[PDB]
Amino acid sequence: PVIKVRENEPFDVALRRFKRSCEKAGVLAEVRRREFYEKPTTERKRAKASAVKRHAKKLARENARRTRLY
Amino acid sequence: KFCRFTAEGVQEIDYKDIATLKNYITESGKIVPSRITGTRAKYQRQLARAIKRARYLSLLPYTDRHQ
Amino acid sequence: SMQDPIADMLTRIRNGQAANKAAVTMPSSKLKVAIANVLKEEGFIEDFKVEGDTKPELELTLKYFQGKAVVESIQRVSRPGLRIYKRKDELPKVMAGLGIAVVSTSKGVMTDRAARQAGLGGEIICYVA
Amino acid sequence: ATVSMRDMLKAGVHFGHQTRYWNPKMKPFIFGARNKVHIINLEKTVPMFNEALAELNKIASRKGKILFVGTKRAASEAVKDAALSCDQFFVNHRWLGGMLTNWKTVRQSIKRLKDLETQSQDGTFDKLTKKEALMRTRELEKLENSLGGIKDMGGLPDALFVIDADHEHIAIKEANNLGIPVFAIVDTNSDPDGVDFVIPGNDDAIRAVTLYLGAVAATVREGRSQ
Amino acid sequence: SLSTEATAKIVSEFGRDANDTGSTEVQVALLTAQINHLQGHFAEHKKDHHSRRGLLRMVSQRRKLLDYLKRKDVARYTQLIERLGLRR
Amino acid sequence: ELQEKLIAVNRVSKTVKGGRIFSFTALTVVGDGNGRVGFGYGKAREVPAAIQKAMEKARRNMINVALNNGTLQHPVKGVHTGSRVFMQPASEGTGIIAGGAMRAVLEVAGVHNVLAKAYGSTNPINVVRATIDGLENMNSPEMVAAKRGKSVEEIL
Amino acid sequence: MTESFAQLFEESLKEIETRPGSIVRGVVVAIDKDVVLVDAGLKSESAIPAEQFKNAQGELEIQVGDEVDVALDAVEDGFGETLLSREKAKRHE
RNA sequence: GCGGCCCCCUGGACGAAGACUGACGCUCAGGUGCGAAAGCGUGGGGAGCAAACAGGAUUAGAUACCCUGGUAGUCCACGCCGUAAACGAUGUCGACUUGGAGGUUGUGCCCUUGAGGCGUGGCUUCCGGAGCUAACGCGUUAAGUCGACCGCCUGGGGAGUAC
RNA sequence: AAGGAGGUAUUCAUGUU
Ligand SMILES: [Mg+2]
Ligand SMILES: [Mg+2]
Ligand SMILES: [Mg+2]
Ligand SMILES: [Mg+2]
Ligand SMILES: [Mg+2]
Ligand SMILES: [Mg+2]
Ligand SMILES: [Mg+2]
Ligand SMILES: [Mg+2]
Ligand SMILES: [Mg+2]
Ligand SMILES: [Mg+2]
Ligand SMILES: [Mg+2]
Ligand SMILES: [Mg+2]
Repeated sequence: PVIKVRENEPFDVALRRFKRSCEKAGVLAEVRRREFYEKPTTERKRAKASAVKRHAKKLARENARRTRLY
Repeated sequence: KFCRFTAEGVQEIDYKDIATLKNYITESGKIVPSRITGTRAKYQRQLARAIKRARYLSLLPYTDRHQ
Repeated sequence: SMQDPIADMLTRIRNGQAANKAAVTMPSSKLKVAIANVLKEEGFIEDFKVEGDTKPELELTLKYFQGKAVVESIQRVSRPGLRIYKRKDELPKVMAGLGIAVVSTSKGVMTDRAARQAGLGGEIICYVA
Repeated sequence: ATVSMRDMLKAGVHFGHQTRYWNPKMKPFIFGARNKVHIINLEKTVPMFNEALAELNKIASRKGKILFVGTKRAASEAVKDAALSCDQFFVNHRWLGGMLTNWKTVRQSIKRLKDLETQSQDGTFDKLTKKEALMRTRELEKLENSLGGIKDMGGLPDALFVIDADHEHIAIKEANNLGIPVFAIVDTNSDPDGVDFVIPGNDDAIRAVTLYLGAVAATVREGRSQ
Repeated sequence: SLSTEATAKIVSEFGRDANDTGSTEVQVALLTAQINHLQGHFAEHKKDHHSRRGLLRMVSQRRKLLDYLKRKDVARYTQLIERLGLRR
Repeated sequence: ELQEKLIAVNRVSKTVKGGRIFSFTALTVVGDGNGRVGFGYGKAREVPAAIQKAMEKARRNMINVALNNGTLQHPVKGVHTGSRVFMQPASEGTGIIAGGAMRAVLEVAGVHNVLAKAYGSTNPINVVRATIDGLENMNSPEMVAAKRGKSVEEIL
Repeated sequence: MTESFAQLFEESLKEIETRPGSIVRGVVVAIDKDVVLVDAGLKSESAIPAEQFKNAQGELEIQVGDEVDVALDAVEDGFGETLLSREKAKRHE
């Protein structure tokens, strides 16, 4: 994320652009993931668990529109 | 999202076309997910291969910072 | 691999009756047609026919009386892994006589009652109730 | 009295739900699919409807009580008018679980409603405080919405005419438990197993429910004329 | 695997027309050519266990075909295992 | 005219916050000694209330059995959960040679001669369900002939 | 003699067009405060919000029997209710 | 078990239409082979990581968790080893039995009107019906219904131990 | 870090930027 300062752009405005650019490239998430080694089994387990719960919540939501709560 | 390779009949993506490939890399230089671009999985694999071949021949940069 | 076409035909009848199908179809053979005739004459199936010249297909139209299927149970008795033969005195009585035991005697395939009257033993293909 | 394919087709009886919601048990009555929507085979509807009408007529002639059950927003007022105009009983609000199988407890509530209603006519809700005249009034309103169509039934009915077999599964199951035949308008997404006189056809259009109810009300009216 | 031209030559030699590809003789001949070819590969690639599993399937299939042929017509079998230079 | 029989009474517990709440369950069977038999399972805090609830529940939900002169039509098999139950028609005079729960249900349904044997879990609740299911899945020559489109003499 | 449902439906189908995106005549069957019940000859009578008819002048410019026109969304939508819309038909023409 | 890109050698799977062989099949004790990681032998190589170990803290104690280092090992070549929660805790082969939403890879047709519509194959994820399941569940990829053949089980501990 | 909104999420000309 290489942000060049634009003309007339105040520092706060440029800084917001730079922070969002980094958050878009996902630098901090990448660094946190590479702090410590995790076994391939741990990685696969975590990936599979997120998929299962994400799918379950989507299905739960898509059935919550069916019924009325009051 | 609509795939721009299925609608054009493209068989092979080609690594020598540095206009289409520039649309499919980000500013940092990484390949954009197919979930974002709406490309199909078959063309995604071809596209990733083409981008990697272009990087070797220095038609595309590996990252935004080595230059 | 298919190694008991008779059991396959019994299985198709059982599954078709359980799934309330009008008719079932299977590849044909003369032994299958013989068993089908015994069933039809005992009133367990409504009709049967064979269609096809080089690869005949045997079609059986199944019977339901009060919504329920007529064949309550049908089980292969002699099987390739264990053949069963019985002398004339030792013929079985399926459901105290209320069922039929398809017995392949030397004079053809018939019911247990017919073979017992004809004084024959033979192989026991199936029990039908 | 008598309906025909043109009348059913004008009211929209052939339309069903969309294909991905159907019941495989409902396949026989399905004509085809058009634009991802099932189409109901009116050649099955007409003889089934006429046969259900004949059985309903016979019950009405033998002085059987008919309970018109329909509670969807598309058939509440329709079922109320048909049962009033055919001299029979109805339920058009949320069916109380146990109306039939728990008739003893439901009957005590019926008695409470009658006493409350007579008290209102007499003027009893004047001696008590204003709050006790709104609480009891509110109690009467609730009891009317729930059991206002069967307050005079006095017993288990002899037939149910349920508009939506899908929505009113509880009522159909209680009927099957007790022994009461069910005449049900059944859509493509519904289960016809607990129904004794199935009538395939759209059950969500006001036009269609009015069609079924007018025919059924006329048959019961004529059978009681006898 | 075996090239298009190589298969065509073998089919002509062992089949009684250009369209006879299913004959036991032709099948054994095709299997034998491919088996003989792969020997050089597995001489250089002793650690290619995955490809070697494919090769063992071929060897196994040739034995089954030869057993059938020997039981079905012994004279064709002797002629074939002599032309193809195969023991037993 | 309905003979009734209580087969088993059993004390259960619920273990509420304050301690154990003991209640009673009663298994009963009623029958007219001529082919109709039903079972009822009632729970309560006292034994009389439990048996009363069970008897009432059993008088309802009765079914009809096709009995042959105080005996079965043919050998039957009944299975419910982990209970298998074999029953066989016997000759007049043998008596009812059956197990523990099977004895009560057969006596009240009017079977005077039977050879019965339970294979598997002999839990009275499941045994009663299995024997009643077997008695219900038993057909007579009349209905078998009607089903097959024959006469009874044709079926013999 | 009877025009079997096959031929009868074969006529009906070209008489009322069911395309997800085609405007069709719709007769208002009932006016309500915030909803309007229209019928286009489909699986159900759609409940359109009334503000497409109480116009920018705040006037419910229509009433019962008005052959309005509305956009077809689906002959059945999840809960057996045809989905229609008036401002869609508005915006198209 | 396999993850940059390129080349060379090589195995299997699937689809379309057609031709050919003519039961040549399925299963398989014994046997043979493959088989994570750790480990072993011989020689390499060694950036990072890291048993053992050394030190610093924590603690009533701390032969641990935490910190700073750090050797074998992890990498290569050639041999051993033969084992894992080697798991879908579900042997292989075949047939039959209501449905729905998807993924992935072929193919046919229709107006491709513009990513459309309509079919038909392979593999695969999730719901689910009847039926099966002590129950959980399972469900056309069964744990329904059947057939062929092989492997195993017979209370818990002693013990997967002794000989 | 905290809250709000939209979705299971984008088509949303390119250009400009
Ligand atoms: Mg036991
Ligand atoms: Mg072995
Ligand atoms: Mg190792
Ligand atoms: Mg070493
Ligand atoms: Mg070394
Ligand atoms: Mg350390
Ligand atoms: Mg082991
Ligand atoms: Mg593993
Ligand atoms: Mg696993
Ligand atoms: Mg194991
Ligand atoms: Mg499931
Ligand atoms: Mg040992």
